[PDB]
Amino acid sequence: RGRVPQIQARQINIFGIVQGVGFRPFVFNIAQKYNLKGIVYNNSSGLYIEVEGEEKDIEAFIREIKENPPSLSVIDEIQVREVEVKEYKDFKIVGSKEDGGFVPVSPDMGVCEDCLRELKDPKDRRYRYPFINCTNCGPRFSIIEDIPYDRAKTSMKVFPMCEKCSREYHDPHDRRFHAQPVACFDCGPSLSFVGEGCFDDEIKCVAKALKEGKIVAIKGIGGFHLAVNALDDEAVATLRRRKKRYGKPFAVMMRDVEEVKKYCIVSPEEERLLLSQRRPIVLLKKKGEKLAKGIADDLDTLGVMLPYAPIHYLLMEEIDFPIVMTSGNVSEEPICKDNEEALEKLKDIADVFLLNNRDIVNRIDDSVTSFNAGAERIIRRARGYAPQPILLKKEVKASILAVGGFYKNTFCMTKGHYAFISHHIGDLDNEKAFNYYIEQIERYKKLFRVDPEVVAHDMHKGYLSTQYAKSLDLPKIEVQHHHAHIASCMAEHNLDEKVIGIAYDGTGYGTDGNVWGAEILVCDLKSFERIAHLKYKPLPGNELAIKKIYRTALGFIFDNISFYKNFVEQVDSRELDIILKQIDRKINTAYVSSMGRFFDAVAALIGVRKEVLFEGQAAMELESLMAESEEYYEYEILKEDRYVIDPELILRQIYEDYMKGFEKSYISAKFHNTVVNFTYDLANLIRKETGINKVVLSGGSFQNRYLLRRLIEKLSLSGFEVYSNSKVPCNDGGISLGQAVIANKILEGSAWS
Ligand SMILES: Nc1ncnc2c1ncn2[C@@H]1O[C@H](COP(=O)(O)CP(=O)(O)OP(=O)(O)O)[C@@H](O)[C@H]1O
Ligand SMILES: Nc1ncnc2c1ncn2[C@@H]1O[C@H](COP(=O)(O)CP(=O)(O)O)[C@@H](O)[C@H]1O
Ligand SMILES: [Fe+3]
Ligand SMILES: [Mg+2]
Ligand SMILES: [Zn+2]
Ligand SMILES: [Zn+2]
Repeated sequence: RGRVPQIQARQINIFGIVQGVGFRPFVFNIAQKYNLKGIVYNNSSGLYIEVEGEEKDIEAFIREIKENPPSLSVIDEIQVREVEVKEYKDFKIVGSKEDGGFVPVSPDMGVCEDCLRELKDPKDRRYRYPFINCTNCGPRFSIIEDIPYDRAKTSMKVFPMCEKCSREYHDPHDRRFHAQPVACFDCGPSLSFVGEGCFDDEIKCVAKALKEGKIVAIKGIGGFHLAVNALDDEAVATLRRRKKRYGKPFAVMMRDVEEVKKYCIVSPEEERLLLSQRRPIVLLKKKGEKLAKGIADDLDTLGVMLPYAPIHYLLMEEIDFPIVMTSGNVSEEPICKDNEEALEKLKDIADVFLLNNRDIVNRIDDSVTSFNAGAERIIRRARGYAPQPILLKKEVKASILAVGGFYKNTFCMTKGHYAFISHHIGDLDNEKAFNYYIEQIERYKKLFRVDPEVVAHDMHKGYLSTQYAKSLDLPKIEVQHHHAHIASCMAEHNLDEKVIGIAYDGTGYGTDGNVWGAEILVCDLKSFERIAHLKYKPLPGNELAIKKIYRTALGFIFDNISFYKNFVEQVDSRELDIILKQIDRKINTAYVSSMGRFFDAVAALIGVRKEVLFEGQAAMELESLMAESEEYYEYEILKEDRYVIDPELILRQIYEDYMKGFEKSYISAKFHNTVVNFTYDLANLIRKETGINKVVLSGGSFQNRYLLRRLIEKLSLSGFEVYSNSKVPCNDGGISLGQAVIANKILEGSAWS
């Protein structure tokens, strides 16, 4: 009697990052709330739900999912179907099913506020538990072997739950209800300290070593890192000597935003990036108090991160100083991920070790990011970001592997509407880096069920990535480097039309046998036209000039030597003769149009540096010292087949300023403004010719905050719609995404079968 129940059934599939986020317990709880019966389980394509009940209750259930999905979920699609009623008697979370699809994998996540409260609560049984996590935080990618996500397919598979954790797991009122990684002191991983004898707890042993000025190798989420007191001058010097990493700045971990603000300017948008559970290193302008010498000498920025694992919060209560965190490897080798590996490879580097017995399946570096010109500008996309895919507007024609470049390598694999760009792999410069690259390609193919049908690669035949591409038994598409930079940005912004592409970087292989890197293109995703570039200058020695930048300067001034007397006289007389003869005789000489080399020529000419320890160092120092000015240098654009600007004419005025006694800061500002001004002028010329109003800025020179912001502002004020990289780097870390979407566009055209 009364209202007759009307029972309906719906099948619901949810796609995206929808596993390892506590979606199963969430669904269970809202299904109970709305008196629905049925089942939920992880399948190979995401999340599968069957619910039966009143239509009104099903609708409210769906609305709850849409309105407040789990915190770590990144839902891309929800499918809802009417199905027949089975007369389920209850609602249950059931076993996972492998049905042959594929599903995205969550990045590793920083400790949530609930776990942090429990960690610091002396009455909680997880008080000071170094591996505390829950459905809303902790390692994911780093410990996942396979999908559908479940404890048995993670390195927690060798840590069976104790009776207490199992009770929590099976208790619908517990916040760890069906939490796949649930563990505790009794059943979970443990720390292991190796050094000298210490009778204190492991974290305290680490704190003491750090206070004594020693180097600690710490097993973290993505691999090992080496730490020292960032206020300790000699400790930092010792770390640099032992790692053999002498120039590149060190990132530092600080306890909280309050501490960071003592050393850095922190905007609200930068504060948001720091505090994100993604927990990257964020590049921040220095202000106020100073860290030790040898952290970031001659730069105006510091790379800062906050604690991201429970061990960091524990360590922070024991020390009163920020710490260097640099990856645990000898310079130029992949980050160590295994205990045995670390103890062997870091034996002459670290003084003591903080190990643990939770296997790292997939090693991954810290991410490096920033906020500039109204958006996040990522530099190194790794822990906390990768392996989250870039969303494509349309499903792909077929799966493509894009092999990436040489510097800062990533590869990218497409499937469905995702571009799975890999985490940062590193400079593909040696056998160890290459072996690691190769293994990551195999692991991403397995993890995401990708079987590449076509391989995309750079035109540069010397990249190990290119050699790898050619080694495969697949059709190949070659992609010009600068075209790929522009396409990487187009991909993020769903652009698929001809844009004005400003591709500024150090070196990319051009189609005319020369080095490119200061190019203006008109391109879409399937072609490019080169419209403008810098007048080619000889670069004697090729790889030698990368680090001996006075050689780059000599190349830029080769045909007007007598003008730069003071500079040329500083070069050793015999070496000078040889360099000039080599240029003249075309011995080991490349011809370059390059914003990176232009920057190096300026830095050398005004005596910033004559030699550099790492690629781009001189350009970073030049940017860091710049003054506040609107002044700039005269330039000339000559139009023949293409528009060309001669950088040497600008170098003449720079050297004139230098001889007169102008401050380096002022000269740098004038130089930066000149590049902005001529680039703007070229863009306007091109718009007048073509009607094109979209401008894309990419290539590693746009890591320069000033160039990027000023050009975006100036172009925007003149009506352009301006785009630059945000989710992937404008440096070579982003190249694989551009290669992927270019090759994909070609596949769907008439010029491919
Ligand atoms: N102030 C700053 N500005 C720009 N980049 C910074 C920075 N501080 C740190 N970084 C970057 O953050 C990254 C930290 O990584 P590390 O592990 O310390 C060295 P790496 O580049 O991976 O090579 P290596 O491990 O082979 O020596 C480096 O690329 C470094 O240049
Ligand atoms: N702050 C900066 N200002 C100006 N140029 C920079 C800055 N940082 C890096 N660059 C330039 O960008 C280059 C890196 O460009 P990428 O596109 O990553 C590598 P490639 O030049 O091989 O294509 C560096 O070698 C340097 O020449
Ligand atoms: Fe590049
Ligand atoms: Mg490193
Ligand atoms: Zn948590
Ligand atoms: Zn337990």
